Amino acid sequence: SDKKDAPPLLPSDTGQGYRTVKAKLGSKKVRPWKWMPFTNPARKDGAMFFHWRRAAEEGKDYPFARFNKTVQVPVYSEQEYQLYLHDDAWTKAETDHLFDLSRRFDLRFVVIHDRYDHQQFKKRSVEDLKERYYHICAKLANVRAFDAGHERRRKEQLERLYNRTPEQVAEEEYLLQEL
Amino acid sequence: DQTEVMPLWTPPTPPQDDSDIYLDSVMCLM
Amino acid sequence: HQRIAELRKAGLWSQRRLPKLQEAPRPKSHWDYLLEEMQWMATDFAQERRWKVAAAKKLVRTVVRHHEEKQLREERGKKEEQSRLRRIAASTAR
Amino acid sequence: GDEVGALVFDIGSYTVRAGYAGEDCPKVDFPTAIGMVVEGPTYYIDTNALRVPRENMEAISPLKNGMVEDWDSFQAILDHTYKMHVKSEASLHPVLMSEAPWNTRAKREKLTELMFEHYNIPAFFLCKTAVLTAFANGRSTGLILDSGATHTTAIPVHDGYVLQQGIVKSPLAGDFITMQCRELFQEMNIELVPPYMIASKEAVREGSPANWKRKEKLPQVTRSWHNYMCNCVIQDFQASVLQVSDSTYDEQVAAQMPTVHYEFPNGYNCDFGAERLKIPEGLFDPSNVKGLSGNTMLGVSHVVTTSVGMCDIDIRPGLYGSVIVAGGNTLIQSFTDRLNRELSQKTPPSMRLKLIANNTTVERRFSSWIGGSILASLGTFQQMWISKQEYEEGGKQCVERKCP
Amino acid sequence: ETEIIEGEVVEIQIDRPSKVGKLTLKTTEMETIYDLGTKMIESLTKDKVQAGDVITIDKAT
Amino acid sequence: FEEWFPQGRPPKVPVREVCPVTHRPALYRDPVTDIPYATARAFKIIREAYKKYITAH
Amino acid sequence: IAALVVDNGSGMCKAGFAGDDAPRAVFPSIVGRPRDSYVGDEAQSKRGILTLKYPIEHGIVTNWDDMEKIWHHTFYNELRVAPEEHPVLLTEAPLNPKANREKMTQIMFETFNTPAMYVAIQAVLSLYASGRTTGIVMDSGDGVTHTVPIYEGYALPHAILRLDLAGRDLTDY
Amino acid sequence: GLGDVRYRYCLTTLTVPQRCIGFARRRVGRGGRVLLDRAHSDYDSVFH
Amino acid sequence: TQRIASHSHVKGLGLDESGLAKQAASGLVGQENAREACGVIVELIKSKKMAGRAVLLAGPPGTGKTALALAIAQELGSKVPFCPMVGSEVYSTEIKKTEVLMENFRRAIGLRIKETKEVYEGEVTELTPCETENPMGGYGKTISHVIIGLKTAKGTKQLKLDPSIFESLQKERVEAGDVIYIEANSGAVKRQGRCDTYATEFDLEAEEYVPLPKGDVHKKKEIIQDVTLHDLDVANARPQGGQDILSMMGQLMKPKKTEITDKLRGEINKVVNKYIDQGIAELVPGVLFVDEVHMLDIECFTYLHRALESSIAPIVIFASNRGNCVIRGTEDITSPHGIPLDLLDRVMIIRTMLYTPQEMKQIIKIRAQTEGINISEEALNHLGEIGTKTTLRYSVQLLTPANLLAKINGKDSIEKEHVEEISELFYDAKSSAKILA
Amino acid sequence: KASRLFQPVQYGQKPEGRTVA
Ligand SMILES: Nc1ncnc2c1ncn2[C@@H]1O[C@H](COP(=O)(O)OP(=O)(O)OP(=O)(O)O)[C@@H](O)[C@H]1O
Ligand SMILES: Nc1ncnc2c1ncn2[C@@H]1O[C@H](COP(=O)(O)OP(=O)(O)OP(O)(O)=S)[C@@H](O)[C@H]1O
Repeated sequence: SDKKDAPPLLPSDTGQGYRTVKAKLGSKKVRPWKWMPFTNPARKDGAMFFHWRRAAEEGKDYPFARFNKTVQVPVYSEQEYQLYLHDDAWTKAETDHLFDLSRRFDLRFVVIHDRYDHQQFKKRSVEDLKERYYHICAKLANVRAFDAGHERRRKEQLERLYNRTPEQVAEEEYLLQEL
Repeated sequence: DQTEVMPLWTPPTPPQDDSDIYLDSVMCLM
Repeated sequence: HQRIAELRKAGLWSQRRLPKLQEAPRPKSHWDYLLEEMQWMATDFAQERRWKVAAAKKLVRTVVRHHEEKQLREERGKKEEQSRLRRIAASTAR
Repeated sequence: GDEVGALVFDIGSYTVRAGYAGEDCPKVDFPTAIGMVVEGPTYYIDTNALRVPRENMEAISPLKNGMVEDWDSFQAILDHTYKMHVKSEASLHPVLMSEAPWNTRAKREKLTELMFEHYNIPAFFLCKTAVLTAFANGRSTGLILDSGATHTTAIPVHDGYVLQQGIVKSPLAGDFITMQCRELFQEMNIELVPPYMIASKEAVREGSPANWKRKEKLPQVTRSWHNYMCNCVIQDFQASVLQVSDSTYDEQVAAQMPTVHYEFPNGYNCDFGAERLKIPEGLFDPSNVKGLSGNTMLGVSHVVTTSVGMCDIDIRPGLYGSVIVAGGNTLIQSFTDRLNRELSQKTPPSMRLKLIANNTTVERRFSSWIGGSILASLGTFQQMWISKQEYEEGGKQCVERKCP
Repeated sequence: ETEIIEGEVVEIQIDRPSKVGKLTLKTTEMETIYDLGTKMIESLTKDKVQAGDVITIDKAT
Repeated sequence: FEEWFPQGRPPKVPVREVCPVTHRPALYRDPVTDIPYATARAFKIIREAYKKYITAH
Repeated sequence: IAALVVDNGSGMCKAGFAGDDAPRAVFPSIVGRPRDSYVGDEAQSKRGILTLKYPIEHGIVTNWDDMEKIWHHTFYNELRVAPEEHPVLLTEAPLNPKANREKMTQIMFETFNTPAMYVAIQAVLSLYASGRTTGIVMDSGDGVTHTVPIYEGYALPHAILRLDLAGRDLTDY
Repeated sequence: GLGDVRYRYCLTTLTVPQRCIGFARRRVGRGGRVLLDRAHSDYDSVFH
Repeated sequence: TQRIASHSHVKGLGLDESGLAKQAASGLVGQENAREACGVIVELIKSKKMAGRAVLLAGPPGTGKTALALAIAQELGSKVPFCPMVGSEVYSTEIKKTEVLMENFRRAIGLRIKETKEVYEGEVTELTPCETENPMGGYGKTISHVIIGLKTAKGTKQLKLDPSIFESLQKERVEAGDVIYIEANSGAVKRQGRCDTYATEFDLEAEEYVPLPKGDVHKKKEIIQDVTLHDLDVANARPQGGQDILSMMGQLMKPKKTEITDKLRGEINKVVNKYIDQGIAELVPGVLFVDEVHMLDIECFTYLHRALESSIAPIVIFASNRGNCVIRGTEDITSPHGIPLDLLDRVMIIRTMLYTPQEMKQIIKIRAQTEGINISEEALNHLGEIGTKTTLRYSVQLLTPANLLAKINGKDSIEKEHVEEISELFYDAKSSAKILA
Repeated sequence: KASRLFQPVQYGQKPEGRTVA
């Protein structure tokens, strides 16, 4: 945002005094703007909203539709789960719930786990979901044809380092640099 | 020098094709 | 020495490195773009508020300046008229 | 061009903020309370109809800590908002309402039902107040400390989504300080003349009991209404007098620092010394307080530590780089710096910890609404709104399918 | 490079007021009217420039 | 005093004139119809327009 | 040349040139639809054949065709000036919706072809007339009363209070 | 420094108000208007 | 682009930091003893301490005497005045030989004048007098200051001047919007013109509209100009005098060269000494190169006796290839280098030696590289043999005709046949003299 | 005046001598 500094500088035409630009403005006229209804092609349901546009671009298209990209999701209903997307600890219900939720939260694993329903299904950590998603993607790749454990070691190493009591933090960090 | 166009900070540009990237939420990778 | 041993045993599983960095990639999407458009628009909002506060300050203070200069100009005009009549009187008496 | 005819409603615990998308500040800010009279809600709405004394009129709040307590009174609040402050019939304007993350999902469903069915707005959306407060500052990785009159809470947000289970709730809020100053009034015997009777200002020097007269025309007022107005008076007192120590409260320092002066509505005036520094320490350490001092009470620094800890380290470093303080209670003088030192002690400074600067009344209260204004005009966000034709099934299924 | 002005002079009008005057220059395709400063007025009156003669004016000098 | 200190009289920056035909910066001024112009094509167009205007009026 | 200062009251329209000490043209903001269209100066005289509408209620423009006609009258009759040759300064009640300001800009630039425009809050302009850096403005206008706090010339929108009685309903009482 | 990637303010000089404004970076606000932001750098006095 | 002269390869003396000459370096080959002596002389010049010291470069023609002198010039750089002169230059129809010699002496003494100008520049925003009831009594209209607002592109500053500046403010046609310069010290207003912002394309007056001053209001910093003592002598001997009868009459008469008196030169010396004492000036004495010094006559050498003994003299390098020659101006007085023995007494003689075949080959290769000529080794050997037969200059000069012949032949190299053909087309002094006899 | 003859051009349209009647 800012750090409490001078105000922004904005474009202006009527610097000087509209005696300079009297001619440059009088000789031209504006393109007629209109409040026009539009429907974004990115909308699965064809709802319509208003906004200001030039009345020569009316109803053309919504430039932000190109931001509507989505990441893929695997598919299985009756037999692909048993044949290819096999599992022995996760039910079809839990896998489908996790997959729909991952689409909800666009494979943002942390908030995915945050939502992961702990009372419709048994508890588990983020890296379990991450590695299971990797496994399902690998299986899909095979039919359609770095290490989670070290990440757990990560979480525990950071937890130990930070939970370290302040005096030990200072002493060890001294010991850290001395050698 | 910095020999640049002091580039813009525009609104996020619309993608012609994917560019798989995301910052480290921890902002501490090393 | 004692530091060396303490770090060696601790460094086995507890110090001097975060073990490895994961290498999985991630394609860009719609929500990340919306959050970036967010960041840009919030910057715009804050900067616009800053510009408007500074502009209101400068404009109101220039208007106050206009009023003060105007009042000083009227006072100076009255004083100058008094002194001009006094100088005409001086020129005639002289 | 990214804007639509969007209205951003941000109903917190104290005041309702209604304004148009793209607006720098909320258009209107009038209190959550609302008047009542015998027959349904025969009524009185904003700071102009809620203050004139009346024959046995009673004041209630359709809200409580942000969750709706009476949907009919909420509906009439909204009706008056649209009728006068925004003075545009609601049938055309997309709306996005802010709800506290801990507000029930069923209440979100019922809110959507009321909105769409009755008011027949053509679009809708929901996004949490903490989410919007972090929205205002442009930060994906943020930690929010919201503290209004009725509740104080700390909530982290990453990727713009709340860590829904990472919610910390602490009644140590504006009402906590208000009760503390109330017992202060009682202990040193302030007689709280309500401003609405006083008609003379025979003021007196320091400490003396000021003289005054009550207007003969005054009719009887229900106790709830008088309670509300004197509560507003003591809220003004909270704003004016209260100050927070930089470090842990000390008696000798608190006495040494120069006292401050406050005058009451009737002309009674008094000077405060160490008590004003002591009071916010009650928020920062509930133990010293009377009654509301059990170990169950959780202070600000403990609240932030608890909220930060409950989430794993994949985002905790992000929380380190930005601590965002919003809501009313954060405006107590020198509260933010005290919180900053408090966290610098509680949270190991070993890694990168920054605050995020935001001071003025506009920036703290309305940062919840400012984020909503930022979203509503956002170009990509226009696809997200719940349309009426969508609503036909969305109010039930997609009010959750869409708005996390 | 010189950047001169050439044209047949159509008019030089009363400069009596610090003197200010107009000069009308003419090509086969264009004619324009020039507002004369003191130096240019002195130069024009010193050369006795008259209606219906072809001059060239060096803009730099 | 006024003879020696006329002072005041703000300079009044001129108008950046434009050519009606090509909307280019003006560098000529037609003695008849002091409309400014920039090209010879603009000059003949301006003179035709003046002829039509005076015919109409 | 000069800037046109058109102040759109709630029943009283004031117009003039920037730098003038007083609004030269003052005419009631009346518009009448026969039982052509006429504005206050002539409308107030033509009542017998006319039905009188007000385009501004409580300082907020009611409908835009009548206000269009009010501005047309202002310029072409009262001021006789060409809108295409003068910058226009418009004043609108505090708490005017965004759509109303946008429509005002649209009407000016499109229909009246003004070169330069500005919309300023009436209360802040009254403060400018007073000549104080910070202040609270009590403006009991023609159709509504507004209490506007101003700090460093910046109107604080949250604190602005509207009370819906003023000269007109006072005359009714 | 900490190497933040977004706060790329830089020395800049305008043309019409031809002076070194100091640390300023360019941005597009609403409506496609290019705005220069600024810092109140402690170098502010050096730019005389 | 640049044209290749006979000495365009000579870039320096080619000495190592110890003062020893490399076999070949910076365009010079061989002649090591002479290059080392020239390095000593370069250090003498750089010391700026000794006045009127003379060195004679003596040797057969083509032994690098002028090459060494121009190498000295390159070593001293462009900041040190190097005045080259031929002995034939002293025979002017306008001034005596002594005057020519002394003028050339004064051209080798350089002067760096550093003057710091302080000016207040800008466009006049306001000219307002500050009125006061100040005077020592008096019922008049009194002003104690004149407010001038100067606007540059950087900013605006309000200057408060002595009230006496009002006279020059209207003596100059200074109004608001005019571009002006107010000498910080002189306090003289000076209207450059009008600001170019107030300049329509329909305005015919020119040399009136000047661009708005860039930068700050308060700046003109230091102007540094390098002159010779002869420039000051000439300037002060005949004033420009373009204002009055002097103008028309003097310009109408031809400006002949005059015999400047020692009085003028002494006064110039005094003025330059005072300038140096004030720190406005720096003295950079240079070197005078008299080539073909044997062309000077006995009177010139006798004058050089006195000119070389003055404390103000430069360092003089004499070149002479004469073996044992009658001194010009004498009928039968032979002295070694055509120079009187009493002038050789106050000279230090650097002797240049004939080049061995290998040194000639190196010089020819250096010259070929300088002229952008690719030469085969066989052609280089044959050209070195030609130079051994005829002379170094002759072989050096066949390079460009032979390169042109190779270009005409489609080649980009000089081969033996091309140099043989050029040798047959052009003759040297020896072969031509054989033909004449 | 320039606009008494001729006719203003909409921004983006190339200037051509459109003339009022
Ligand atoms: N100067 C002040 N400093 C601190 N608190 C103040 C001040 N003035 C008023 N307050 C009180 O602080 C609270 C203002 O915040 P408010 O209750 O409006 O927050 P909110 O944005 O609705 O959030 P929340 O969901 O926490 O209620 C009210 O209790 C108000 O009485
Ligand atoms: N030692 C050298 N190294 C390189 N080039 C040289 C050397 N000596 C002479 N030359 C060059 O060879 C050519 C002949 O030398 P010159 O200097 O012209 O003869 P000179 O001796 O100076 O003439 P005089 O008789 O002394 S006036 C010139 O192009 C010189 O630059």
